[PDB]
Amino acid sequence: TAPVRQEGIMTQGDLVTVTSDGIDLNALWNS
Amino acid sequence: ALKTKPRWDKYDGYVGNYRGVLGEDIDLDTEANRVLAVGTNSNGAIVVGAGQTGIKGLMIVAVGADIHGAMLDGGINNHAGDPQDVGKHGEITNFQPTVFGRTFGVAISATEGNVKLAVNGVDTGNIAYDTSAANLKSGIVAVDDGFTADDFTVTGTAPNFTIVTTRTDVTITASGEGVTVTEATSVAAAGTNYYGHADGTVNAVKGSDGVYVGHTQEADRLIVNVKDEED
Amino acid sequence: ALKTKPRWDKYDGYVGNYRGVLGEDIDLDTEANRVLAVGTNSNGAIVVGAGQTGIKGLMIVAVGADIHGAMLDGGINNHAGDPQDVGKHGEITNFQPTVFGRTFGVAISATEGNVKLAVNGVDTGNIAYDTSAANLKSGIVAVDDGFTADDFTVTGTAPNFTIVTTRTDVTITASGEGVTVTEATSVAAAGTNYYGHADGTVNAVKGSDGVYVGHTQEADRLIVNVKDEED
Amino acid sequence: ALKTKPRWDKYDGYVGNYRGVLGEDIDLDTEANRVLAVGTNSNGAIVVGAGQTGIKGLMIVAVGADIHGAMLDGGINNHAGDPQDVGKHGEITNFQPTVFGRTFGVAISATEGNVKLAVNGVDTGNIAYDTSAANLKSGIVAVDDGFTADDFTVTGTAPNFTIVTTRTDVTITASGEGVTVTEATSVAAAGTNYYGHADGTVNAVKGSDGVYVGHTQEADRLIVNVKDEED
Repeated sequence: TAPVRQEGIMTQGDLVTVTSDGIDLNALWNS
Repeated sequence: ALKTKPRWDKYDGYVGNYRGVLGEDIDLDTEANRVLAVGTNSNGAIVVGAGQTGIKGLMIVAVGADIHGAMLDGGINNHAGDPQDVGKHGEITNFQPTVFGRTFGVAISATEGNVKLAVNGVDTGNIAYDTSAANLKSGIVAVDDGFTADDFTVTGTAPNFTIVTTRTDVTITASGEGVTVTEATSVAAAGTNYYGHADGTVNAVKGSDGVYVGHTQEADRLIVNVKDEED
Repeated sequence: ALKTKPRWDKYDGYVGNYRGVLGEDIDLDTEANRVLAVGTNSNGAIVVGAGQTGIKGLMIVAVGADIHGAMLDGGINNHAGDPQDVGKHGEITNFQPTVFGRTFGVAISATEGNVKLAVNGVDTGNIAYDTSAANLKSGIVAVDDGFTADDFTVTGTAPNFTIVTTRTDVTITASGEGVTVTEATSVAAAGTNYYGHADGTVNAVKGSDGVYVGHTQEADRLIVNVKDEED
Repeated sequence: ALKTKPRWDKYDGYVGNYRGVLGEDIDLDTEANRVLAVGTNSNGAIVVGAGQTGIKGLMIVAVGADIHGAMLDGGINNHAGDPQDVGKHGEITNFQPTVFGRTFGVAISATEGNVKLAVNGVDTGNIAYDTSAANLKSGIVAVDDGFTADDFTVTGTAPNFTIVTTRTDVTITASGEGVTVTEATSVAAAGTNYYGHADGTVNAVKGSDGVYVGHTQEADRLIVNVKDEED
């Protein structure tokens, strides 16, 4: 993984959801 | 992913960190996911930059992008009359100075005669040594592109010129010999004070209009403590 | 109820909002259910107006009226030595400015040397293009109503004047033709900066003594962020 | 459905209508779903416009758009080295003349005094009443936008001119009285001869380079009979 660190309160727009072209990004966390 | 976005880390809501409604639409391409200085207009409504009251707080419009980096306009926190949270007391992580448009430092080393700048990768033609600020501005806006007498400000009549631009899509760079140009970038600094401005921008410089909004600690963080603007 | 009263909507009680004790009795008819600018005296005690320290916060002395509209004096939050809560940070709802006493703008419209005011419902005697601080003042107080030259202050020039009274019962009116009287009024404004004063009053005008206490969002709501008075 | 694309209705493929490969990428925004006059370059390859051999056929690069009208760049028939079909004998239905850029017919109507034209709504200032074609062109490109000396061609005499632009974003209009401008739209005409040109455009005009390709019958249906270009 990259040395990039988001911090703070998780808000709407920090959400991960299935993309409009159907990629279930929430399946990919364990990759 | 390649990027981090400014966010409230601590924000309480019972401490004079206030709800209001926007007086205007937020410009998502310029103002989403950024630390905006805000006031209130003659209605009860939140505006970016100074309103009637001056600068009263900081705001982050935390919208979401897709995997291609586009942002949806169907959101409920962006338009005039949408509700939004404003802060005076709290902490922002992944902090960045918030600035609109571009600025360039021009140092001319030609001791006589003429030099050429390249505005948007194409030449001004000759700019003389020791030109007035208005003549350098003329020689920039004379270029055969879409950028006008009001897309620019120019100042610093000594060999040290400074160019300021309203729009993001103009680069100014050197072309002829005896001239050097540096883009004046802005990045968060550790252990530094930050200031709101009437524009809505937030940066490390108190000019003539700056309102103290907070200070950093480590560069990625800002401790928010807005000393509210007054008459 | 027939009318709304100022209240803290958000108030935490850690973070700078503080308990103290009153140094003096609150005058319920004049000072209860109102937003007061407070400091602290040369003891540990809250006072209305600037104490030794200057203005240090806002206070609302919340007192119930009975079914007949009368406040009971046997309360536990409004005599000298009673405890009270002072806010530096928060929100007040049903906000309105605080002023003490009455003031009347007087303007004489007829050119003739004869007009009559009435004081609390009885005629004052003949008035002309009077000197304000003497002839109009004496013309007001020369009535056997039991009010006197200390109950009133009179200012302004021959066609226009202001009467000011510390008392709330004394009431100026026009009676004869050739004169007009308006009691002054104060009301909240949307998006407006608000200031405390050495008198304990809270209004939109920063005088020579104004201490910034907050700003209104919508006019009914004050956002409180007291920038403490200092030496 | 809003629009009909040009297509081959009859194409046999054994009669000197031929397979080739492209020698250059087809520009999907400008050249897909259009009737292209094609030649051969000095390799075996199909090129839009006159290559080495001159105009040898008509080509339609059929590409599907999405529900938003955008075409995919990942296709199998668009890039240099992709295979393609070229016609000499057959019929094209839903025929439209194929043009690149824009064209504007200009007439002065004043008695005397300078005239004013706009480019995308931005004015030229003054054009001379007795203008040459060169002074009209310089007056057009002098406008404060990105469009340069090579973006425009001008021909005519002082009472009447044509402006021709190579790019499709540039719009020429009249700003006031004393001059008039018309956009010369091209559309299929019934019973008309069509001509492929060295640029790859097909239209109803034989210039100095027109090589016959077909005739329209009822306007929507070009009958294709390419009289091949020769040395």
